[PDB]
Amino acid sequence: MNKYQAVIIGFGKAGKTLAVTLAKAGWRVALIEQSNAMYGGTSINIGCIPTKTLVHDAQQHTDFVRAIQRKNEVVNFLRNKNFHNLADMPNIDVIDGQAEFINNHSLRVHRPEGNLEIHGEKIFINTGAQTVVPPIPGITTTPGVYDSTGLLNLKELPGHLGILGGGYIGVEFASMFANFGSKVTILEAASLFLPREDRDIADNIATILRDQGVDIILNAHVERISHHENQVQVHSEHAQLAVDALLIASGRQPATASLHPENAGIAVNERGATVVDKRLHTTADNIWAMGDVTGGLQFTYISLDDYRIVRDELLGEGKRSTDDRKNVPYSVFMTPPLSRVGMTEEQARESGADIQVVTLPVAAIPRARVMNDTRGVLKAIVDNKTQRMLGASLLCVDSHEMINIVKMVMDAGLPYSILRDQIFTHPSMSESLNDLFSLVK
Amino acid sequence: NKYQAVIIGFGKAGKTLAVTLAKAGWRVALIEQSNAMYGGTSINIGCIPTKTLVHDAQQHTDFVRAIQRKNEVVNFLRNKNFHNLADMPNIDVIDGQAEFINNHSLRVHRPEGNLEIHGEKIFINTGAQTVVPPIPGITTTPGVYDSTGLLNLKELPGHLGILGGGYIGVEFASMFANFGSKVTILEAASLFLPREDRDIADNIATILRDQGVDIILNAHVERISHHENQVQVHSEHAQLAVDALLIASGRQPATASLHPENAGIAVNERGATVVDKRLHTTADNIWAMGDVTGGLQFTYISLDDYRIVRDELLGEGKRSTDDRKNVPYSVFMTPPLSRVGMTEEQARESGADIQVVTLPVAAIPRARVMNDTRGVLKAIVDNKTQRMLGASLLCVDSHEMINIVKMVMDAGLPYSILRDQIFTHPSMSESLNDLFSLVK
Ligand SMILES: Cc1cc2nc3c(=O)[nH]c(=O)nc-3n(C[C@H](O)[C@H](O)[C@H](O)COP(=O)(O)OP(=O)(O)OC[C@H]3O[C@@H](n4cnc5c(N)ncnc54)[C@H](O)[C@@H]3O)c2cc1C
Ligand SMILES: Cc1cc2nc3c(=O)[nH]c(=O)nc-3n(C[C@H](O)[C@H](O)[C@H](O)COP(=O)(O)OP(=O)(O)OC[C@H]3O[C@@H](n4cnc5c(N)ncnc54)[C@H](O)[C@@H]3O)c2cc1C
Ligand SMILES: [Cl-]
Ligand SMILES: [Cu+2]
Ligand SMILES: [Cu+2]
Ligand SMILES: [Cu+2]
Ligand SMILES: [Cu+2]
Ligand SMILES: [Cu+2]
Ligand SMILES: [Cu+2]
Ligand SMILES: [Cu+2]
Ligand SMILES: [Cu+2]
Ligand SMILES: [Cu+2]
Ligand SMILES: [Cu+2]
Ligand SMILES: [Cu+2]
Ligand SMILES: [Cu+2]
Ligand SMILES: [Cu+2]
Ligand SMILES: [Cu+2]
Ligand SMILES: [Cu+2]
Ligand SMILES: [Cu+2]
Ligand SMILES: [Cu+2]
Ligand SMILES: [Cu+2]
Ligand SMILES: [Cu+2]
Ligand SMILES: [Cu+2]
Ligand SMILES: [Cu+2]
Ligand SMILES: [Cu+2]
Ligand SMILES: [Cu+2]
Ligand SMILES: [Cu+2]
Ligand SMILES: [Cu+2]
Ligand SMILES: [Cu+2]
Ligand SMILES: [Cu+2]
Repeated sequence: MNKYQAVIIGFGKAGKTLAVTLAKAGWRVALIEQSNAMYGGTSINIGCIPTKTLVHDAQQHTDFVRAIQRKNEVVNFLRNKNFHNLADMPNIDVIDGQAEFINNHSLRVHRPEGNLEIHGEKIFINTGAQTVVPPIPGITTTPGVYDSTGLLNLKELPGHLGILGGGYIGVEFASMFANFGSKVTILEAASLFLPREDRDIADNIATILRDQGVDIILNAHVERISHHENQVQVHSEHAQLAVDALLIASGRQPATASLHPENAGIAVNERGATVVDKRLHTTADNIWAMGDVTGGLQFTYISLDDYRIVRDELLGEGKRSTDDRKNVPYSVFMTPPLSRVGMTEEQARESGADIQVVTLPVAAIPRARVMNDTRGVLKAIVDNKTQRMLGASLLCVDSHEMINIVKMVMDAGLPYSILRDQIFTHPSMSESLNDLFSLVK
Repeated sequence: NKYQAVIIGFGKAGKTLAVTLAKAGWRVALIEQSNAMYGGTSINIGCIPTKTLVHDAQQHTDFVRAIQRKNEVVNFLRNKNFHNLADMPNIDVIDGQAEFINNHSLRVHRPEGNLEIHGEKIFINTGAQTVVPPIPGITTTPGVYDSTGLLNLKELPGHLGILGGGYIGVEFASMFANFGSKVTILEAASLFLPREDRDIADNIATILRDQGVDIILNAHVERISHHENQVQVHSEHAQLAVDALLIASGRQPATASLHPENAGIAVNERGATVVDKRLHTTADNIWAMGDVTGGLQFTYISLDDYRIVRDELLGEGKRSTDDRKNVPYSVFMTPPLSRVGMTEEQARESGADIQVVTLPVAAIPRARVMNDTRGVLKAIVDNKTQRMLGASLLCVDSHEMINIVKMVMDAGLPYSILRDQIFTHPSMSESLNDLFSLVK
């Protein structure tokens, strides 16, 4: 329509949160989304919410197609709620269409009927990531291969599942589909399995997946993909494997090519990420970038923290930055889920500091036996001089909530004794930390 | 023999104290009453067997299969707790019912041989016992059990009757309702969960009533009898018939068979041993940890009782029960209600300027992932201090989020720390980002 004070390109976590925050503050906000099936962002329709809903159903060995529609019931519900939480505000114009830069102030919104041109004093890039297609001849043509999004729309369960890549998201589908009763083949082009984790953990994670029917093929370079008999045929040299479905889990790159950021002076790196400082500023004046287009850690909470820094600049209270980020936690959602904070044993032993590595098997946690899943391990690293914890690797059920307890103490600089001498709930898995830091000597 | 330390009972504090004193070089001797009580009340009757059944109920698993899986996890952990005690050569876990004859010695009435043990320091850990109100017929009526008997039932009852709206009665009411059995709670009070917020108890009630649980307040239970295949609870001008009856009347400390006057410990009213801050006994070299203190009946409190005694015997200085601040608790219904600190009425009565924030669980996306959007989130912030005085977490995995809440109040940090904290996603703990964003 007219000029906007705030224009945000994309319905991601940071964008939709900044939208109401500025609309509540009185700004004339306009959010542009390129697909009417992704209101709410990648987390709700593609990534976190749909996959985690399928995993939980797979934990109970639920029928696959019955669980897929239960995923559609939650996503279609939360997509409409996230759209109406913006559209029902008079200060917000949820414009549909694909945005493209012309100026540092003007944009072109592509819609099939006709284009629009939107102006903004402060524009905010938040377009997320896109699937990385490896340069393997035959993926774009073979009808049986799938992306992460394309896999979450299968009509029924495939018997044999091939995964391209040994990344974190790939292992999530490897454990999810195995729990659905399906032979999963993982294919990573690396010598070690999960090279960014301790081999103690990487081994233990691999034995869990092996017993549920997931074989791990390492240092594999596939050369061509085709369909020869109603099955996706992946063809390596002197090694050929057929699957009823193939999933690409080779990573996600920042989606900026279709945005053409060079016109607004916005610079990008080789992967396509918009260059950004500590205050979420790009090369262009009065234009920000939040989310996976930063090229940083692709987590929903990392994107929401980007909103925190942006909000603390436009609405006052001083200014914060990405430099405030330390001991960032993450978790990979298999069963049992692996949650991680701080450093690894290999990082601590290399540093040279006097450390003490404590290990507690999950089978020694009575609550883990209450939940009928005693698999996993618990490992933590303690600095012997400062008494603080440098890291942890919690491989157990409900590790995604215990990880935030150890993460809180590490940022508070408190010693390991805090978690050891702490009154927890019973029976629980937070109290598992009571026994883990008792092994310290 | 001549033992430097003697612990009466296999409870959580004495189980850990015996293995701790062993690693220090003490001659420890733990006396245990029953053969089926290794590891204590928690392993065999308490938290572990009950919430093992609660996990299986939310899946609506066949009832007789859940009892079997319980009977095999209570068997594993019982064997272990004996192993960790017998693996230490310094410990001699003696079986028998111990009895006090004087300060420095004990007699255990055991069939193998009645035998007298002297100890340098005696640590009472006999736990608690379920006492039952003197209702006529509760003596000898078929189909009437307490928490222990109800755990070993053959097949699921058609209609279960609960005498008591207490926390342990609500756990069994939710657990048995999820198995397909109609539950009837008979509460003698005008209130449902009187120690709870008016906000919280109504949600718990609606959640229970939606699963076919009838919370009958002001229940006049006069006599109990048995007639025609069923237990009949005589009432006011009528009587109601249930297939099985659970007693949820609270547990009294187990200080009776000890005959503890011979040692000289002053027993209070309710039978609990009188105890100071360092858990000291009126006898100079006796101690009492666990439920015999008369305090909160939690397994995690007994472990803290252990830490207090360990800090006294081998620890530097002394640490007291006055350090215990913001003790949390969780009722393991579905969804579990976990709570720390004060409620809205306790905060309003204290005379502080408070603000109440409430986030329904339907707004937590992780609740949809777990297929349980029931419950409510509630916390109270003090405007004078910007701190949190209490939180009511009625949701799935609430027994794990409340520990994050308690540690912030323990270290005593402002509410803005949980509001701006980077939590994992998707998870339940991250709703604290949204809960404390409602504070103005
Ligand atoms: C399979 C999978 C699983 C994941 N699991 C987890 C997990 O368990 N935990 C976790 O923390 N994170 C997880 N993530 C990551 C998480 O989904 C994202 O990193 C997070 O949502 C960040 O999104 P964003 O804020 O960058 O915006 P996004 O939601 O990623 O995207 C912004 C929006 O911009 C739109 N857009 C793109 N290009 C244009 C254009 N040219 N014009 C207009 N609009 C455009 C997109 O359509 C999108 O709606 C997962 C991701 C995937 C793919
Ligand atoms: C149904 C139920 C559910 C519960 N749920 C929870 C929960 O969710 N969370 C929680 O925190 N707590 C819970 N509790 C409470 C918890 O089980 C106990 O309060 C806790 O274990 C107390 O431990 P303790 O240190 O007092 O030792 P106890 O375990 O109570 O010690 C008792 C032991 O002493 C022995 N003994 C007694 N008298 C003698 C004697 N004269 N000679 C020798 N040995 C003797 C007994 O045989 C027994 O082995 C629950 C309790 C029950 C009954
Ligand atoms: Cl990855
Ligand atoms: Cu979200
Ligand atoms: Cu299984
Ligand atoms: Cu609508
Ligand atoms: Cu300008
Ligand atoms: Cu091709
Ligand atoms: Cu096959
Ligand atoms: Cu090649
Ligand atoms: Cu074909
Ligand atoms: Cu060759
Ligand atoms: Cu283009
Ligand atoms: Cu700048
Ligand atoms: Cu870090
Ligand atoms: Cu489970
Ligand atoms: Cu235990
Ligand atoms: Cu249900
Ligand atoms: Cu052993
Ligand atoms: Cu003496
Ligand atoms: Cu006798
Ligand atoms: Cu003698
Ligand atoms: Cu009936
Ligand atoms: Cu009356
Ligand atoms: Cu009759
Ligand atoms: Cu009358
Ligand atoms: Cu009558
Ligand atoms: Cu006697
Ligand atoms: Cu003293
Ligand atoms: Cu579930």
